[PDB]
Amino acid sequence: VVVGDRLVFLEALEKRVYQATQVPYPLVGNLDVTFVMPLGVFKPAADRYA
Amino acid sequence: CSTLSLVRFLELGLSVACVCTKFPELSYVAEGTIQFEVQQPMIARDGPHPADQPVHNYMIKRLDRRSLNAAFSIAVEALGLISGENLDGTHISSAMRLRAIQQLARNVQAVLDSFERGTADQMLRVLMEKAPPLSLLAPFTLYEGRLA
Amino acid sequence: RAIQQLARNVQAVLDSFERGTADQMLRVLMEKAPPLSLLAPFTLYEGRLA
Repeated sequence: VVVGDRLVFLEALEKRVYQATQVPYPLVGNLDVTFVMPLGVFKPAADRYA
Repeated sequence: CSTLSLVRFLELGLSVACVCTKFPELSYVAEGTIQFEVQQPMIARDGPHPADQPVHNYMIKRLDRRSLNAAFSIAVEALGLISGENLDGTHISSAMRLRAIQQLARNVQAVLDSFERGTADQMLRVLMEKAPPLSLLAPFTLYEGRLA
Repeated sequence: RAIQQLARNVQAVLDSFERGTADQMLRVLMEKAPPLSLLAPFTLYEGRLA
């Protein structure tokens, strides 16, 4: 396959290899994020408004 | 007078689903089976993970049992006309014998053809039992070799 | 049958040393590749991080 100006391979290795074996595929990554949330903060008198 | 359209199971497109073979001895066989052997491939491991062994596994499936049937009754009032016991020597009775024979032939024509539609229906009947819904299948193949 | 089993067994274990390499390649290439999102800007401010 051609992309940009280069001429590069394109492969999937789930069927030829890794198929019907108890080893997982190593491109299924694991992103990591960390959430935070304030619990009981109380806003000042000026910004309490409908 | 109407006609009838014949249908043959080997001219349908569905026939390519199953392998059909005569077995004139099926009426004697007990619970019949077939055997399977599959060998799974194996990839080497590195460092921390332990070395894996090649695995074999045999497995056996079993036969089902079914049938098909029809009914083809004929009236006595013309049954007697067929055999020739009640047939008298006239001209107004042979005209009834011919009618009775034609009726019997037209009836066996329909009953014998019923077994082609019968198989064309039985195939769909069996196929509609094994097939799991796709909604519960596509998200099942994506986690294979992992539901340990 | 015993010799046949040994043959069909060694044929499998010898095959393992091809998928093994095909897996080791991906296993080592994954540890070397930094994510693109964290790289595309890094290639825009090259030679300026002084």
